[PDB]
Amino acid sequence: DTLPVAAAFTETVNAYFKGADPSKCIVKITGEMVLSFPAGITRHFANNPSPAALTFRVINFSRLEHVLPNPQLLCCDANTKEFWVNMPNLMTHLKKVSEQKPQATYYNVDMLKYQVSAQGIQSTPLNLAVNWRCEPSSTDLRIDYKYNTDAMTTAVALNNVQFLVPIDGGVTKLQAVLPPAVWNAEQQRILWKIPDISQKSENGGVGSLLARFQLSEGPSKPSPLVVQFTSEGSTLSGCDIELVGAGYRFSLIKKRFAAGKYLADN
Amino acid sequence: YDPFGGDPFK
Ligand SMILES: [Zn+2]
Ligand SMILES: [Zn+2]
Ligand SMILES: [Zn+2]
Ligand SMILES: [Zn+2]
Ligand SMILES: [Zn+2]
Ligand SMILES: [Zn+2]
Repeated sequence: DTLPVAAAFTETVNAYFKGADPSKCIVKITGEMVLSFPAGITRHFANNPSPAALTFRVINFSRLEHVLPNPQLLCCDANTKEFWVNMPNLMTHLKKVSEQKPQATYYNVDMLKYQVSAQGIQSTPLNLAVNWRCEPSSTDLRIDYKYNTDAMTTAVALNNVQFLVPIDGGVTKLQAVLPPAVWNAEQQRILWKIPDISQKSENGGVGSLLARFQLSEGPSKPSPLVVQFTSEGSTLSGCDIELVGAGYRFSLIKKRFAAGKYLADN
Repeated sequence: YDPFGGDPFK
């Protein structure tokens, strides 16, 4: 029989924006490549103590710096890299987890940890630019965002996007909010939630968040906007995976990315 | 964290 196997690329994009100046944008993208095996394998490997070699290739591998291969399972060319998995250590590992997690239907294993070479604001899926105008008893906030297709290999939506920003100065009331937000009085912060941002969004993916605050113990000190969002269907790196040799097929290759530490200063 | 958010095999 030929064994089903699964694969996931999961990337975190960290970004820091400074006012409206793109040159001052610091970006850092990291990722994990994970393989997954179905329970059956244990039995399967019991059948055969000399199984078919698990060998794969990463495509667009040159887009990665700082690559750490799983020390127990790997590592010992230009734009592709090939790997031969250590089968005795994998069989061992998978036996151990199966014995401790007997009701598990599948087992994930970390294969590769890496960085993705990122070139400034171009590598960033949600361009951001914040401006504060802080008056003694007043405060105006503006956030400008632009969905950026260039950052990702295939054009995919950004989901569950959150814009959180703390507001100093002793806020007493907010006016002129657009689109609607939520005020958290206890933490003294404002939160905008947008369910989806894509090319097929209300405005092409490009829009503004506005707010005005009245103060009693002003003026307020500008604070970092923190952003959250996830995404399924595409990498930032452009990596894919191929199986080389016989004995296994990919049942599924999951690609996805997410905001990690994603901020905007004044 | 599970990148498959469930069973990828069925
Ligand atoms: Zn079998
Ligand atoms: Zn090679
Ligand atoms: Zn182990
Ligand atoms: Zn992991
Ligand atoms: Zn690194
Ligand atoms: Zn949705």
